[PDB]
Amino acid sequence: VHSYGYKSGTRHLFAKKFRKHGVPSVSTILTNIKVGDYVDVVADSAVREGMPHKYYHGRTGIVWNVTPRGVGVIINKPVRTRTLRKRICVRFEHVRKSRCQEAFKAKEHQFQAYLAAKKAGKALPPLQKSSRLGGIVRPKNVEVLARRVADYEAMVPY
Amino acid sequence: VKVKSLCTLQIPEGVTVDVKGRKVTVTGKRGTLTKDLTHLQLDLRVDKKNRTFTVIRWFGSKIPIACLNTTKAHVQNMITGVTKGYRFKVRCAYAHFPINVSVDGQNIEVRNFLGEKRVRRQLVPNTVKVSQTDPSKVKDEIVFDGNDLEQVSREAAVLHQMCLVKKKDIRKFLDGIYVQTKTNIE
Amino acid sequence: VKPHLRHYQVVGRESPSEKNPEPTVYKFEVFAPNFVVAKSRFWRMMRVKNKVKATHGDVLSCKVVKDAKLVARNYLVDIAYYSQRCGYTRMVKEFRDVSKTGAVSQAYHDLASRHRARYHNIEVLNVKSIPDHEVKHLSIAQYHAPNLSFPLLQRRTKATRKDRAIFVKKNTKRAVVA
RNA sequence: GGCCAGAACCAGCCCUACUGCAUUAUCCUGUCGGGGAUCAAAAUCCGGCGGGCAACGAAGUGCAAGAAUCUUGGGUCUUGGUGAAAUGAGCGGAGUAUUUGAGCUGCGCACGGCGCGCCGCACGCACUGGUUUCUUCUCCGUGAUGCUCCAUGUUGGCGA
RNA sequence: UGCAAGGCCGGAAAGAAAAGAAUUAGAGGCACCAAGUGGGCCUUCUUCGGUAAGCGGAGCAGGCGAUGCGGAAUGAACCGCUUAGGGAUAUGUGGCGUCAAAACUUAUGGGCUCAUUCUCGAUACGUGAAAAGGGUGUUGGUGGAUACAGUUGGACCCAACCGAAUCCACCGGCCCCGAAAAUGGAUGACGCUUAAGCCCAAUUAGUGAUUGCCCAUUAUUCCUUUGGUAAGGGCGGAAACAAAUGGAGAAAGUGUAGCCCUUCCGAUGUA
RNA sequence: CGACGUCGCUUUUUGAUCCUUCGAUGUCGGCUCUUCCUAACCUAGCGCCGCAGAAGACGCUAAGGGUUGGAUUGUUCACCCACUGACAGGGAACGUGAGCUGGGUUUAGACCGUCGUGAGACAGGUUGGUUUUACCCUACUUAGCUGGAAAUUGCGAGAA
Ligand SMILES: CC(=O)O[C@@H]1[C@@H](O)CN[C@@H]1Cc1ccc(OCC(=O)N[C@@H](CCCCN)C(=O)O)cc1
Ligand SMILES: [K+]
Ligand SMILES: [K+]
Ligand SMILES: [K+]
Ligand SMILES: [K+]
Ligand SMILES: [K+]
Ligand SMILES: [K+]
Ligand SMILES: [K+]
Ligand SMILES: [K+]
Ligand SMILES: [K+]
Ligand SMILES: [K+]
Ligand SMILES: [K+]
Ligand SMILES: [K+]
Ligand SMILES: [K+]
Ligand SMILES: [Mg+2]
Ligand SMILES: [Mg+2]
Ligand SMILES: [Mg+2]
Ligand SMILES: [Mg+2]
Ligand SMILES: [Mg+2]
Ligand SMILES: [Mg+2]
Ligand SMILES: [Mg+2]
Ligand SMILES: [Mg+2]
Ligand SMILES: [Mg+2]
Ligand SMILES: [Mg+2]
Ligand SMILES: [Mg+2]
Ligand SMILES: [Mg+2]
Ligand SMILES: [Mg+2]
Ligand SMILES: [Mg+2]
Ligand SMILES: [Mg+2]
Ligand SMILES: [Mg+2]
Ligand SMILES: [Mg+2]
Ligand SMILES: [Mg+2]
Ligand SMILES: [Mg+2]
Ligand SMILES: [Mg+2]
Ligand SMILES: [Mg+2]
Ligand SMILES: [Mg+2]
Ligand SMILES: [Mg+2]
Ligand SMILES: [Mg+2]
Ligand SMILES: [Mg+2]
Ligand SMILES: [Mg+2]
Ligand SMILES: [Mg+2]
Ligand code: NA
Ligand code: NA
Ligand code: NA
Ligand code: NA
Ligand code: NA
Ligand code: NA
Ligand code: NA
Ligand code: NA
Ligand code: NA
Ligand code: NA
Repeated sequence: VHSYGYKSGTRHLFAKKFRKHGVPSVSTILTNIKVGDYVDVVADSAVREGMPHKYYHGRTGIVWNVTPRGVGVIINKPVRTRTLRKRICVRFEHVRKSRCQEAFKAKEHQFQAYLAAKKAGKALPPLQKSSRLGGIVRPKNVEVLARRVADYEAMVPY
Repeated sequence: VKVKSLCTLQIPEGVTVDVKGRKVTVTGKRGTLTKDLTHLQLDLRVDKKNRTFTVIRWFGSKIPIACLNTTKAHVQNMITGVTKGYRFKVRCAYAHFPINVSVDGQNIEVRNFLGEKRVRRQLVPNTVKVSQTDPSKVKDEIVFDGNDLEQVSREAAVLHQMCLVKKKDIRKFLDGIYVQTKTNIE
Repeated sequence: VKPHLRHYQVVGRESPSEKNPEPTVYKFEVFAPNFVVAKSRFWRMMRVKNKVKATHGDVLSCKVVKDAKLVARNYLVDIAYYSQRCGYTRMVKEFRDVSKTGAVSQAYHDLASRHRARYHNIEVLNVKSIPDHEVKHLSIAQYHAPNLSFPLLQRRTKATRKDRAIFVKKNTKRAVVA
């Protein structure tokens, strides 16, 4: 019956998308991974060397170790009553730089830019107003919402 | 429901119709008749000046409305009972064995029906007059006379039901005492 | 008794956005026990007709429409109901009532008793007061008679609650136990 | 009397009475035209036009904050008391006023027709604006030199 | 002077703005040493084998086991609610004809139903009793056709008298037939049919507004007990005061008749 | 009456399961005796027929009454002989073993055939093989004594 190997139950998981097959591109090779970076572990099915286990597909963690052809990632791993910090050894082709902190980094750089403009006599952008407030609505087009006999005839097939 | 449904009947010159709590009495010549209709729950009225009998059903569905044309037929039947009477002529039909019917006073005895040795006896109520016609005029005829249609029949029916062929083909063996003419006395 | 349904006019639209800076405003007619059910029925029509969700729209008004003065009238109610066996069944029925809400409340009790239809399976299409000469049903047209009268028969007249008794003398009004 | 019962009052709770603001128009009227049915009408019904409050015991519509003190509600055998510190708009002293709402209004600004400044403004915001026509009571006050518990009514019945 | 890494020295810090722009009965982490378990079972949804099973096997989650209480007559598991021991007031599920508390059989609400020997119906779970098929039983829809019509009567397969509404197909609601088992028996029993049945809808009823009523080990509140991951105050005897004729106490405290007082929260449970 | 399809009912058959019982619920049949069911064989009524009569087929209401004697077999079944109006089908712990019987099943002795090297095994055949207890409580059957309407009491008072 069902067996438990390294690649068991990975028929659709370790498969390339339709018309998106092929070995990884040049921009993957030129991407710089550093220790301390957040990375997504997504197995490339065309490489089949340094591949992560099926659990770590879709998991993201920080890089703890960089090696000539490989990357070390620390991944959380809920085991019974606690989560373990697991260090997986994969090739560089199975990791992507993570945009998980992109919105937070953009928020930090907005604050410094706002601070600089505020300290030195500059025009800050106007504050956004809530859309949930009230007001007077002047409707250009007003229609009658009602059920018609045509609605019931339409829904009958054949 | 229908708010008001009614039936109208015309009363002839010599007959009087009285209603009192759904109890109808019809008195013409040759007798008087009574009907207890307290099971019907209708509004019966008599207009003496215009000589008309009306029955009304207020706020009725189909079932109570069917009972006002039944009432109109019943009261009509008493009108033609105490004006003209009811006469039922009943004939005995046989293939081989003559059916000997003997009518005494209010008593009917039937013998030799299909050769049987059992005598069938029927006692006619005093409100129905039973007679045997002259065999010279017409052969094997018995006549029931009375004012009540429901009573003149049910004597002709009881006579018919007692001469029923048993354990034989009924399509063959057509012997019996069947009612032929339903007419009036006058 | 006063009707259990109220005449509501719910007015609403989809919230203005970049795709729809000036959305269409829709006026909806519903007969509901309260305005919370009225708004629920308004957003059910908006979703299944105009593809607008209650979470992406706003309500401009949910007021009650005032009844006309009480006059004995004939009301044409265009109504529909859903059953699993037959699907959608749309009927036009005539009612004798004094108000639009009373006629529609009567039509809801009528569809419940005769067709076992509940409120949320029923859709009212139109209610209007029609003249006597446009009435098709004989059961409604029998009340147009210029001189219409009838006796009150088979009536169970209960006593005033204060004056009701348990045991009463047979042919008197005296109360033995009360 | 440490027993039984009834009424008084206190404090706290728990119930009821007493209601204002907004809303209406698919509405209310009158009149013309149609349409309707009658013995003849009227009405139900559809249109144009003129006015509008179906009117606060109008509406079964949204929200209600109304000091049970004025203006002696009820219950507490569902609490504890009889003033052994009563913190009260309720106790005690003063005073006959202030202010907070409703009317009515000033200027400016917001807001709404129409357009780059005229009209309106239901009466919003600031002057905690102006008037006082009516509607309200407002102002002071008692530490524990009590660490803790217990101990203070009235009227009968029963108990000499 | 670039990249990588370990630091050092400074800077800035809405301590995270505004756009719907979180919330928390949110003290985080770390050990040590031990017990009972290691037959389970049942449900809403997903689900495999089997004709199925009160059958065997799984997924997420609740529950019973381990737990009564209030309800569905009865029932380990359904429904309500979960449990210190007492009161009052409100509820929940379920009810308001009697049994049996509540509509002493409520309304100044609307429809439908008649069921002759397992005797209509009033069974959520509970299939914890029913199908295909049928009904000119009644009362509602939809689409057509006819209308001096349809039906009688006279004349001869066909139109004239007659004087009004008829009939064709198809869908529902309730009721009926389908509908046969062994002790006498079961809407719980009686009984109920201007229901005390079914669907819908109210709360003293077109009058003037938005809480009819009855039942909990639940909710609110009051009294008392008990234990806190409990929170605080007092504890240097203020002064004065014999009997015959205001009193007593006041412990620096885990646990006592608890040092005393105030306050808040929890309280069931098999192994 | 009813192919191809299709919808059901029953629990008098087998299967499936493994809920109760392994400090024990006596395990087949027959005899005996009672009772219940109806899917009705005869008996009472009645429809319908390819219903002339006679005999019969199909169906309805109805379980009040009845439903035998034997050869072979432990047999339930099966089969035949005979009578009859008819010799229907079933349940009650596959009703009924402190009611019987013990033919069968079902130990220990022994024979056979097949199987096994063997001891031994065979829903294969054969022959022989302990059937215990009521005096208890109910239930039934008869047989006695005897109070009691506030069903013992209240004095609590109702006349077919
Ligand atoms: C009092 C008591 O124990 O009754 C228990 C309760 O659980 C209920 N029934 C149990 C007794 C019982 C009765 C009949 C049985 O059927 C016969 C059978 O199959 N085998 C026989 C043959 C044994 C000898 C072979 N060497 C047998 O075992 O008796 C089976 C078991
Ligand atoms: K005294
Ligand atoms: K299972
Ligand atoms: K209570
Ligand atoms: K009713
Ligand atoms: K059917
Ligand atoms: K029908
Ligand atoms: K304590
Ligand atoms: K045994
Ligand atoms: K024998
Ligand atoms: K017979
Ligand atoms: K047994
Ligand atoms: K035996
Ligand atoms: K043997
Ligand atoms: Mg898959
Ligand atoms: Mg994939
Ligand atoms: Mg014959
Ligand atoms: Mg008025
Ligand atoms: Mg004062
Ligand atoms: Mg174990
Ligand atoms: Mg219970
Ligand atoms: Mg009662
Ligand atoms: Mg039940
Ligand atoms: Mg019964
Ligand atoms: Mg019950
Ligand atoms: Mg405990
Ligand atoms: Mg077949
Ligand atoms: Mg099992
Ligand atoms: Mg034993
Ligand atoms: Mg035992
Ligand atoms: Mg036994
Ligand atoms: Mg039968
Ligand atoms: Mg019989
Ligand atoms: Mg018998
Ligand atoms: Mg013998
Ligand atoms: Mg059996
Ligand atoms: Mg025995
Ligand atoms: Mg024995
Ligand atoms: Mg033997
Ligand atoms: Mg041997
Ligand atoms: Mg021997
Ligand atoms: Na009537
Ligand atoms: Na069960
Ligand atoms: Na429980
Ligand atoms: Na101590
Ligand atoms: Na406590
Ligand atoms: Na079985
Ligand atoms: Na078993
Ligand atoms: Na033997
Ligand atoms: Na033997
Ligand atoms: Na004995």
